[PDB]
Amino acid sequence: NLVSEKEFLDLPLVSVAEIVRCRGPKVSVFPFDGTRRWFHLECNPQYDDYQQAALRQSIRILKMLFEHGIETVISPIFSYIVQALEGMALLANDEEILSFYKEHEVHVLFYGDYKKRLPSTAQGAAVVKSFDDLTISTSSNTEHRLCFGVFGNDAAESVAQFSISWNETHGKPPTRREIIEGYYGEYVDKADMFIGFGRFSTFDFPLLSSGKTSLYFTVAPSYYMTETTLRRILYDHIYLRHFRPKPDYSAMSADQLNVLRNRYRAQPDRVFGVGCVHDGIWFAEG
Amino acid sequence: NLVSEKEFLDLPLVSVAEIVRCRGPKVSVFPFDGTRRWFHLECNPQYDDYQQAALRQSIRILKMLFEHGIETVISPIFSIVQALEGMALLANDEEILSFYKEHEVHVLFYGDYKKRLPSTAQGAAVVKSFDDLTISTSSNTEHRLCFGVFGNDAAESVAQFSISWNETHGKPPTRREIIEGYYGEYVDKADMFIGFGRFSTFDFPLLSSGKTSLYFTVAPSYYMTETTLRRILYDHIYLRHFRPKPDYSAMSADQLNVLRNRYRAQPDRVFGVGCVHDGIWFA
Ligand SMILES: [Mg+2]
Ligand SMILES: [Mg+2]
Ligand SMILES: [Mg+2]
Ligand SMILES: [Mg+2]
Repeated sequence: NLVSEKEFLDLPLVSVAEIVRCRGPKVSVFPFDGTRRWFHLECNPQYDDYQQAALRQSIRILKMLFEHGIETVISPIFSYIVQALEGMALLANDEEILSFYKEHEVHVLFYGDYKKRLPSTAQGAAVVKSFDDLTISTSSNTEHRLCFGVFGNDAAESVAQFSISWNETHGKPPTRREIIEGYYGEYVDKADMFIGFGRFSTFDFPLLSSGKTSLYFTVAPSYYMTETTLRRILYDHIYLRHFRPKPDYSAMSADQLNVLRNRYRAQPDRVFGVGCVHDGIWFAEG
Repeated sequence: NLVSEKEFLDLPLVSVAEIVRCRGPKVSVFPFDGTRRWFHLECNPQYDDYQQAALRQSIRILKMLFEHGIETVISPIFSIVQALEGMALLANDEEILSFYKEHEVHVLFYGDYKKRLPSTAQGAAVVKSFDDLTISTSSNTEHRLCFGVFGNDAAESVAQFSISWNETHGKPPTRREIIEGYYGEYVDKADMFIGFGRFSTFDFPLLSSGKTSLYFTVAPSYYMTETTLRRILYDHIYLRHFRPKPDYSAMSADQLNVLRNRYRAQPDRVFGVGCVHDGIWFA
């Protein structure tokens, strides 16, 4: 599929979705991060509704990922709380997002230790109940999958308990496939990519990470994400992360090898991830 | 406790090791990547031995990591006959053994090698070597070195371990018990992962966290210098958790238009999106 970045970017949406459904990413993890900084810069914190402002951008981006062919999107939403709980509730009660789930035929699942960790209060109990009801009401949807992580960072103990019960009722240990399904609600393949923000770090997609998960870190908060940016990330994943023919130094020009060698020996301390702080804000050097 | 990067780079090693032992990283993951590219560029493929050349560099780096104050280093080594020759050297080579002793390193192995390695003699040998090396260095307690062999996905390992554990205890194991079970000894979550080239991470199951500082060098692992390592540590220790934390709520209007234009002018700046030059991916 000999294609240039610019060309990929100029391609019509439905053509990108098609490529994506053939070459992946099939599963993308995308935590909406830096929302606080985003709000203060792109909104009016004096009057604007933080909750709704955020919700709107979440829908816009989730829509964009799905229209580009991505089957499953994993999104950690919670890794003060009254407003943290109100935001979660909006994900299962807001009419605009519910319309979005229906229109795009999205099956919404939740993962994490939220049944235990959420406050044992009226507000906490409602959120938990809202989650279960949403998974049930959107269960007829089969076009896309959306997994929201709430306390979904350390699955060890959850997998241990799930496994013990499983073996008890089946007489044998669950396969990796069954374990994934037990934790997320449905089988999901290993993440093909994770789109982070700022400081290089990833989180909350337990059991789904592999050496094959392409990692990206945006400079600007997640809500600045545009279609062009997503397509540049997609192009890198599809055409560059596993570029073929694979390198065969054994047959590279002596001149090309020399430049390469000089580059490494001159900048042996060039490391992406090493940043600098300006006014309290961390910036990746490059 | 207020040191610029330039100052940190000029500190005596002993002072750096004292800062690391106090502020971390305590657990560092560092797979030695791009060694074949490194071998082709820095050695004479015609006469230098790949295994030896690589082992020397591996020893050199581990030494650097441990002398800088890092307590535990997790190093994924594999995930074919020559692959075993390299493993063999880890628990047999005269100089690396002297290393484990000199720097008092306790060596452990993790992953599903006991069931994935070739069901042969040479393979059965490796397994025994691993078990013996862990025993022979069990008195050392200054540093820990965990070698990952087929240590990519612990899902089924944890399931079977938990089911057996419930049978031998009548209770499910705690996270701590699961970690001890997979790695042999309890190990804290990784504080940093030092990668290479295309941004990706791997082989340190159950120990990743949002607090794990991720880094990706441009050049193969073996080009690492003391300066490179210190720049990673500095960033991790002083910048990744810098304080005071941002207060946009009280920032200057001028500064807001700065961050604002930066983010609006360059909407698509994404570290990880690279380019391939002559078949080589560059960030
Ligand atoms: Mg992020
Ligand atoms: Mg980050
Ligand atoms: Mg690496
Ligand atoms: Mg890599």
